[PDB]
Amino acid sequence: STIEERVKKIIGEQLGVKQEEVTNNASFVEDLGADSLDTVELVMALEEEFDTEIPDEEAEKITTVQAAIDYINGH
Amino acid sequence: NIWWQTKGQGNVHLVLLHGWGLNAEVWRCIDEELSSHFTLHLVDLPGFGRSRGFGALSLADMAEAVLQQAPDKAIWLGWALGGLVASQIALTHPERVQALVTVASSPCFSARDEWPGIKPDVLAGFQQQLSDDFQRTVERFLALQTMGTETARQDARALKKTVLALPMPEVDVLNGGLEILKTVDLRQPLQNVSMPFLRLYGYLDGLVPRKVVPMLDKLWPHSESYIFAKAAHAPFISHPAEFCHLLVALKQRVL
Ligand SMILES: *OP(=O)(O)OCC(C)(C)[C@H](O)C(=O)NCCC(=O)NCCSC(=O)CCCCCC(=O)OC
Repeated sequence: STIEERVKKIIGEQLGVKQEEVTNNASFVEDLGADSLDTVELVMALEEEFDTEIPDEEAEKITTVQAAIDYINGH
Repeated sequence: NIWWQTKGQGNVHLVLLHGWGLNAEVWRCIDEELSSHFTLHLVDLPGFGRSRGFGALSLADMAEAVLQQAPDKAIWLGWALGGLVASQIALTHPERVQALVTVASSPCFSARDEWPGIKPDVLAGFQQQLSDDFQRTVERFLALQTMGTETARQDARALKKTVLALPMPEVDVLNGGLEILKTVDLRQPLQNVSMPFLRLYGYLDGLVPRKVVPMLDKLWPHSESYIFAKAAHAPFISHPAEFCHLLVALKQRVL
């Protein structure tokens, strides 16, 4: 159960997407239809799953699946 | 029955009523501080938290049920939906209330003509998702409450913990609470409240548009208002020290 798969599971659960269908390049807002509420939930869920704290400055950058994978991995 | 907890050393009594979807545990961020200046009375609203004997209620029935084991006299502080319950009691039993305090609350939650509030179709959409995907909805509601603030995420976490603290309320209770918010309109009757009346708001609160504050200042010239500049729907979570400071000052005006 790798980082990628875990991140994708959270995105899929949060936005309602089946996670086999979630693409690494997917944009939360543009592609997935996330609004500002969804993105808050999304970031909170990542912190939970990975037991970390993401400062507002990193959070603001995490706009795609890949960005989430990247941040989470290097920590 | 109704769950009540009394704590604290203070000479003045203070009843705390929580908002929709939550319970008395939401107060734990400030209750130690408040308990040093007041004798606190914390309540789970009928149907919510550990107050299980109940289904959907009218505002009137909710308030009466709560009143049953309330203290003889107290300042009544109601947050959001609790604010309506506090207001209802101040109106019908003014002798039990030394002062009325509402926090992030409106006398009429739904928008009307020239009256800012929650748009009826928004509320109906919500009541719907609730019936549908209940959590994702309760959980989005918690994020909604803290959005736009410097401490958005930890405050949402603190609210989530309250929710987790106890089993969730039945859907008919949740529903009934939305019915209250949808329909109640205390704007005119509250013109007549004679006890000290303090209204607190979050500048960033989407659920109670700040715009109502000047309108209420006018409609209730005898009332007083304070806005927390950087708070949303839960200013006591985001600004505990400022919030407690204001209540302590209120205490002194009640003598
Ligand atoms: O993040 P973003 O892109 O800026 O998105 C902002 C959104 C789109 C979420 C925007 O704020 C929006 O859609 N707002 C409407 C949301 C809204 O106001 N919903 C009201 C639903 S009714 C409800 O939430 C229950 C009533 C409140 C309870 C009263 C109480 O006692 O408080 C606990």
